[PDB]
Amino acid sequence: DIMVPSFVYNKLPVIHFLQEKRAEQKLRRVLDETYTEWTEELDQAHVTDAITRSLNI
Amino acid sequence: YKGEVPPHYTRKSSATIEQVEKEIDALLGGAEKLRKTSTDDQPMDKLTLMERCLRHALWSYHKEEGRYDFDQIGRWVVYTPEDEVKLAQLKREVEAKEKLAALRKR
Amino acid sequence: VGNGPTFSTGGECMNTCDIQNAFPMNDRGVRSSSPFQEPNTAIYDSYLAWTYFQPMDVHIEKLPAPEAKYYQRHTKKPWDVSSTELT
Amino acid sequence: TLQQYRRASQDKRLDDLVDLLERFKPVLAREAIMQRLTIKHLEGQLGVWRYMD
Amino acid sequence: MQGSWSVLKKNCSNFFPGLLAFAQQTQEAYGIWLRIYNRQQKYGPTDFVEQSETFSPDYHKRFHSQDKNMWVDKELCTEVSQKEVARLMTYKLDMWRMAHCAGALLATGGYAIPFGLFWLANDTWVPSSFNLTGEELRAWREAQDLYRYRSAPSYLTDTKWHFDFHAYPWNETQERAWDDLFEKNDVRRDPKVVRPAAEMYDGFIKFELIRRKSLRHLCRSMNIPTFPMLARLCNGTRVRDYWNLAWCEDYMVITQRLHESMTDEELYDYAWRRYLAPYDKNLNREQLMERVEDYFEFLGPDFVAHGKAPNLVILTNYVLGYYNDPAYLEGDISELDKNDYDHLASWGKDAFLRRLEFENGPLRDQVEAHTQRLLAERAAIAK
Ligand SMILES: CCCCCCCCCCCCCCCCCC(=O)OC[C@H](COP(=O)([O-])OCC(O)COP(=O)([O-])OC[C@@H](COC(=O)CCCCCCCCCCCCCCCCC)OC(=O)CCCCCCCCCCCCCCCCC)OC(=O)CCCCCCCCCCCCCCCCC
Ligand SMILES: CCCCCCCCCCCCCCCCCC(=O)OC[C@H](COP(=O)([O-])OCC(O)COP(=O)([O-])OC[C@@H](COC(=O)CCCCCCCCCCCCCCCCC)OC(=O)CCCCCCCCCCCCCCCCC)OC(=O)CCCCCCCCCCCCCCCCC
Ligand SMILES: CCCCCCCCCCCCCCCCCC(=O)OC[C@H](COP(=O)([O-])OCC(O)COP(=O)([O-])OC[C@@H](COC(=O)CCCCCCCCCCCCCCCCC)OC(=O)CCCCCCCCCCCCCCCCC)OC(=O)CCCCCCCCCCCCCCCCC
Ligand SMILES: CCCCCCCCCCCCCCCCCC(=O)OC[C@H](COP(=O)([O-])OCC(O)COP(=O)([O-])OC[C@@H](COC(=O)CCCCCCCCCCCCCCCCC)OC(=O)CCCCCCCCCCCCCCCCC)OC(=O)CCCCCCCCCCCCCCCCC
Ligand SMILES: CCCCCCCCCCCCCCCCCC(=O)OC[C@H](COP(=O)([O-])OCC(O)COP(=O)([O-])OC[C@@H](COC(=O)CCCCCCCCCCCCCCCCC)OC(=O)CCCCCCCCCCCCCCCCC)OC(=O)CCCCCCCCCCCCCCCCC
Ligand SMILES: CCCCCCCCCCCCO[C@@H]1O[C@H](CO)[C@@H](O[C@H]2O[C@H](CO)[C@@H](O)[C@H](O)[C@H]2O)[C@H](O)[C@H]1O
Repeated sequence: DIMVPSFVYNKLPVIHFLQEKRAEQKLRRVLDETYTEWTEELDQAHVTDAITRSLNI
Repeated sequence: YKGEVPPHYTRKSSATIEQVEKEIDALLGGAEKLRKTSTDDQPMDKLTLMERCLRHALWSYHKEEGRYDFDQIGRWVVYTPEDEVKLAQLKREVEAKEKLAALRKR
Repeated sequence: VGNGPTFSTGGECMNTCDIQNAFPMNDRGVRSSSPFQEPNTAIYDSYLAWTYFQPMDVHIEKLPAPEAKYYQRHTKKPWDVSSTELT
Repeated sequence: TLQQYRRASQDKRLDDLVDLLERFKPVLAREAIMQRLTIKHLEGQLGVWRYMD
Repeated sequence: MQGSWSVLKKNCSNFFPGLLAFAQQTQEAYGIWLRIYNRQQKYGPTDFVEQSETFSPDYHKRFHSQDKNMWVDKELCTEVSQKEVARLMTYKLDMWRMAHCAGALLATGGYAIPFGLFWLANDTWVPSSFNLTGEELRAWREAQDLYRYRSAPSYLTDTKWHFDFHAYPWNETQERAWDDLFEKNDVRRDPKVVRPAAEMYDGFIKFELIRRKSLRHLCRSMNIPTFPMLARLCNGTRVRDYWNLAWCEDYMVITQRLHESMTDEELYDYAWRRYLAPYDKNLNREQLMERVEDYFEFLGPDFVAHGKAPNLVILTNYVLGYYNDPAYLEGDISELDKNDYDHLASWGKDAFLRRLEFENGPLRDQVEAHTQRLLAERAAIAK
């Protein structure tokens, strides 16, 4: 009725702070893993060159 | 050049891109009053981080699909000088193809 | 404003306690008496220094109510008794 | 042909975006809850039992 | 789970059939254990057979050592099948509880009868053989899962709090592993990220140095009876034997890929015996397979290569993390619009409260300025 309640009440602030920091860390890790992937596609000049060769030019 | 068509993938959930964009807009609209701007070098907020991640993914998907809206892509996807160079290279290519098609038609 | 109490301090000064970092600091440089943010926190100097927070009427931009799905967790167990019920 | 090639990756990206949205929503819910708790705390009408619950 | 009259009737009706089934299972499990023990004594390493002594560095108290006193029989499949091992493990649990009850009966003569009535009113400590139908078995499994939920969080908190209060990780990867190890079951933990915690805790505490209170909590979470607990080297031996059998079966399955061919119910039971899959979660085959693969990955390649599992304390914490449900939160957010100290409104504010409100209220700056100016004037006049 007296002791354990008081010590729990004393614990609350530090635990709240640490859990907030942990959530911020999770969000930071989520953001840090985001990279924009620039894809590379076959240049159409080679396609045009192959078209010309097929014409026997 | 590509090689083989990549192995088929089954979606875990069903949802359209338009629906996802609408949901994102709804989520970010309720926090507009709470959202506060700050200097670029200053630390970011939770709302700003969520907005950046969501918009980055959305616009990456759009650019892969074909909806080349450079105005928003340059904002929600550019974070590296290499990214800026790639965007500029892409921007020239799309405009060049559009001009070429128009004059080839004319 | 009401006369109600606030988060208990134990008669301690949070600017010098061993867990002071857990208490946010306001613009004036006075650490809060609680994990919450307090703008008008003060320190009084009796034989020992102690922190105080005076409740006041302040408006805060209230984020709209979320859905019950995203904050309710129905993991309750027969042995579980809530803090309100215990009180 | 290109669309067929860039299909599985697009579906995975869409699913990941949906999961990210569902992951972010609880954070906003917690933020709103903390806002309300702080509002009641500033009014001196917040009990520690309510805060813990 | 709390006792009830319906469960009492169920257990009373099935008491004698349950005893007969338990005796038959006892004969079968004695045969299986005879085979296993003969194989261990014949092909076991010298240290394992001779029971090498490992003493603590502080009080020189002997306890089982994971490396020496635990041995994985890679070639046990020739003599004993996986199903036989699972049967032996289940019978070991049931026999432990039955032995404790029988010891109580022998000790207290005929005065244990009302305590027996209490015992039969709850499925927590009755053998699985007392259930003769699917619904009864489901209720029994629910009771066991409830006990696991009741017990595991205390063990996890004990471990985490002790380590964090008395030590910190060395490097960032260890920090990430430690933080992600004790996440709630609602999120999926990556075994590769979490594995380094095993070595870190080996640096902190091994299975040979496990404290008696932590052991009691673990045994509670494993549905192992704890009264009379006695010295820590009895339930410790029980835990070692159970996990050695589990590791042998796991090696057999990994080598032979039995889990892929394993049926849904058998797969669920296999995960349950590893404390990975509660029955109340209604998991499907996909989730069970994911959890089992994560468990195998956590064991690591070294388990197959040499039969060496990671630190048993960390393994137990990792597996029991699936019973660490998120903290319950019930009630609409609108409840936050109420007030808690309305009953004090009639009392109002006294002189001291009015003074505090005046000094620290919105007029605080004006009061501070006036007070400081007055004090400065008085000091100047004094000088
Ligand atoms: C009539 C006189 C009465 C005297 C007073 C008694 C008062 C009560 C005290 C308790 C007495 C025992 C109660 C019955 C227990 C059941 C039998 C048993 O041991 O079960 C195995 C099991 C062994 O546990 P374990 O942790 O697995 O053992 C680890 C070993 O490494 C295991 O080794 P392993 O890994 O190699 O595996 C071996 C395993 C492999 O086998 C198997 O796997 C097959 C299964 C075998 C076991 C089956 C057990 C079945 C239990 C249920 C029985 C049915 C109950 C029905 C109830 C309802 C009835 C209507 O086989 C065994 O379990 C063998 C264990 C060794 C034998 C122990 C028995 C020794 C005493 C009997 C001989 C006495 C001779 C007297 C000669 C006199 C000369 C003058 O027993 C227990 O669960 C332990 C007992 C738990 C209660 C402890 C309570 C405190 C005890 C303090 C005693 C102090 C000394 C006495 C004075 C007290 C003063 C205060
Ligand atoms: C036919 C059947 C088949 C054959 C038989 C088979 C064998 C059967 C036997 C074996 C069975 C084993 C399994 C048993 C499981 C159930 C155990 C149990 O009791 O569970 C709690 C059980 C309920 O269990 P549950 O609801 O299922 O919940 C279980 C949960 O999992 C909760 O689980 P938990 O783990 O949280 O609960 C554990 C809890 C268990 O404890 C409890 O829960 C406490 C139970 C009692 C609570 C009483 C509260 C009410 C008090 C009322 C006071 C009087 C009121 C006014 C009356 C006015 C009347 C006119 O705590 C403990 O375990 C503590 C252990 C303490 C050990 C003590 C050792 C002392 C050693 C001494 C030192 C020695 C040192 C060495 C010295 C050496 C020197 C050389 O409690 C009850 O049912 C309460 C019964 C209350 C009866 C009425 C009050 C007492 C009446 C006394 C009448 C006296 C008449 C004569 C008077 C003469 C005057 C001259
Ligand atoms: C606000 C006021 C309210 C009222 C308050 C009332 C006043 C209280 C004031 C004082 C209170 C504190 C007293 C402390 C004393 C010192 C204790 C101490 O040093 O303990 C060290 C140490 C601590 O125990 P532990 O094993 O480390 O863990 C204890 C935890 O509680 C284990 O917890 P856990 O969570 O790890 O495990 C939970 C679960 C785990 O589940 C299991 O383990 C499965 C189920 C196991 C069933 C039991 C198996 C027993 C096996 C045999 C044990 C050895 C027997 C030795 C030979 C027999 C000696 C008599 O175990 C249970 O549920 C146990 C159920 C036991 C129910 C009985 C509790 C007592 C209720 C009263 C009944 C008797 C009333 C007599 C007086 C009235 C007569 C008219 O004790 C032991 O080593 C245990 C030795 C037990 C020996 C037998 C009992 C000897 C005492 C005399 C018995 C007389 C019987 C009379 C029958 C009727 C005659 C007419
Ligand atoms: C209602 C019933 C009432 C009953 C009352 C009787 C007492 C209670 C009965 C039993 C209660 C149940 C629980 C008992 C404790 C269980 C402990 C435990 O968990 O052990 C696990 C443990 C199993 O674990 P483990 O891994 O297999 O082996 C342990 C490891 O080695 C561990 O490795 P470690 O690294 O820890 O190695 C160290 C370990 C090594 O020790 C061991 O563990 C080995 C086993 C013990 C060996 C003990 C004998 C040593 C040699 C004695 C030589 C004496 C020569 C004298 C010559 C005289 C010539 C004139 O421990 C020691 O070094 C301790 C040595 C003993 C020191 C004794 C100091 C006494 C000082 C006396 C001061 C003065 C007294 C007053 C004045 C008297 C004179 C006027 O069990 C044992 O090893 C043996 C357990 C034996 C249990 C006690 C059996 C009781 C039998 C009672 C029969 C009589 C009944 C009378 C009834 C009367 C009417 C009611
Ligand atoms: C309602 C009330 C009614 C009246 C009640 C009257 C009460 C009388 C008050 C006086 C009693 C004082 C004794 C209290 C015992 C409880 C202490 C305790 O729980 O401490 C917790 C203590 C704290 O542990 P922790 O802090 O969690 O962890 C620290 C370590 O990590 C732990 O790690 P660890 O477990 O590895 O290390 C410990 C272990 C390490 O060592 C081992 O593992 C090796 C084991 C070696 C065993 C050697 C046995 C030698 C026996 C020789 C017999 C030869 C045969 C003789 C035959 C002819 C003569 C009969 O060594 C031991 O603990 C065993 C030491 C030797 C035990 C001897 C048997 C018990 C004697 C009790 C009576 C003492 C005199 C009383 C009168 C004077 C009082 C001032 O834990 C233990 O000690 C655990 C073991 C507890 C075993 C003793 C209790 C067994 C159950 C008793 C059954 C009989 C019940 C009779 C009921 C009577 C009712 C009237
Ligand atoms: C009241 C007491 C209750 C006791 C309950 C438990 C009883 C258990 C009995 C087990 C009997 C096992 O039987 C025993 O096994 C061992 C190990 O295979 C055999 O051991 C044999 O092979 C081993 C291994 O190569 C050799 O080290 C040993 O020299 C040789 O004898 C014994 O020859 C056999 O007799």
